[PDB]
Amino acid sequence: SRKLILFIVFLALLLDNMLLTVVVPIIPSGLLFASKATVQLITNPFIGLLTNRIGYPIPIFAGFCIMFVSTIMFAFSSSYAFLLIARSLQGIGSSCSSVAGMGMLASVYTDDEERGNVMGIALGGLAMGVLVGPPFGSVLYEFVGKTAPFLVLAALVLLDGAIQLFVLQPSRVQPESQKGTPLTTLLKDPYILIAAGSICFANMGIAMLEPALPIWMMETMCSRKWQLGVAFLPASISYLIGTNIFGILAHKMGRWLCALLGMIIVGVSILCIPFAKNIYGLIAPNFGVGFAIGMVDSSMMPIMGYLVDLRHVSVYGSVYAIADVAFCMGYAIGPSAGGAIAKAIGFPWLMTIIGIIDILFAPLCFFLRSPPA
Ligand SMILES: NCCc1c[nH]c2ccc(O)cc12
Repeated sequence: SRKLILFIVFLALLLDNMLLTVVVPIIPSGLLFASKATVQLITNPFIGLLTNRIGYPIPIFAGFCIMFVSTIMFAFSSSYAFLLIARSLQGIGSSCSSVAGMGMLASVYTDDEERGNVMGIALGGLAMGVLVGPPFGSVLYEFVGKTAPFLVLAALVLLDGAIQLFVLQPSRVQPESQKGTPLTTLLKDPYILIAAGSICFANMGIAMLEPALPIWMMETMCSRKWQLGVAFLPASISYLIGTNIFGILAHKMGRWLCALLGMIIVGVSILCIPFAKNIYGLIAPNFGVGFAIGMVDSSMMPIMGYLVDLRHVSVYGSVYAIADVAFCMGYAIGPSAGGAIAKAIGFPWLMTIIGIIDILFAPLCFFLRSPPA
C-alpha cells in the first residue's frame, strides 16, 4: 500500500542520517566533511531526470545497495582515500534515496492535504536519524568495538533493503506515463525558486550554526565537552516536533504563511544566539531555530509538489531533485564558509548576518499565497 512506501522513505532517510552522524565523531579520531554533500548535490539532478526514465522503484532501491556498500566500506577502512570514497558513495546513495523517495511519496500521495503530512513524517525521519545517531554510535563503538557501529548499521540497512525489495519490487524498469518538464524550465520559475531558496537559507543557517557553535562555546562559555554535545539537542528534538506537527498544520494555516513565519523565527532565533552567556541561554534560541527549520521544510516540500502539479506537468522527480539541491547546498558550504566567516569577523557577526538574511528573505514567501496556473 502507500503507508509502506512512507515507511520505506522514512527508514531510508533515518538510516542515511544515522550513518552521516555516526561517521562524524570517528573522522577526526576538511574536504571529507563536505564530500558527501557535494557529491549528492552533483548527482541530484541526474537522479531527478532518471526517475522519469526508469521509474521511482529502481533509483530508490539502488540507494540501498549504494548505502550498504558505503556502510561496509566505512567499517573496514584505514586510509583517507578510502574514507573519502565511502563518504562519496554515501552521497550518491543519499541522493538516490532522498530524491527518488520524495518523488515516490509525492506521486503516491497525490492529494495536497495528505502529501503535506506524509512529507512531514518523512522529514521527521531526518530528525529522528540525527537525534539517535550519536548515542547509538558511541555506545556500540566503545561497548563492543570500532567496527561495531557500522556493521550494525549495515545490518539495519540490509533489513531496510529487504523491506524495500518486498514492497517496491524493483525488478522491472517502468518509465513515467508522461515526460516531465525539463529541469531548466523548472529553474526559471519564480515560485519554485522561492521555495528552493527558503529551504536553502533555512538549512544553510542551521548548517553553518552546528559546527560554529562549539568553536564559540569553548571560547566564551568555557564549556566542557559533554556540554558541546548537549547544547545542540534542542535543535534536533525541535525539528522532529516541528516537522511532525506542521506537516498537518501548514495546510490548515496556509503553506505560504507557515513558511513566512518559519523564516522569521529562524531569523530571530539565530539573531538571539550570540546574546547568550551560559549553556542555559542556548536552549530557547536553539529550540526556536530547529522548530522553525521544521516549520519551513514541512511547508515548502509539499509546496514544491503542488507548484509542479499546478503549473508544470505532474512529474515530481526533478522538482524534488531541486529541493534536495537546496538542502545539500547548505550542508556542503556550511562548515567551510561558516568557519571562514567566523575566523574573519567573528561568530556573533556570522549569526547576525544569517539572521538578517533569513528575516529579509521571509517577505518573499508572500508570493506563494496564490501563484497563477
Ligand atoms: N532541515 C534539517 C536540518 C536539521 C534539523 N536539526 C539539525 C541539527 C543539526 C543540523 O546540522 C541540521 C539539522
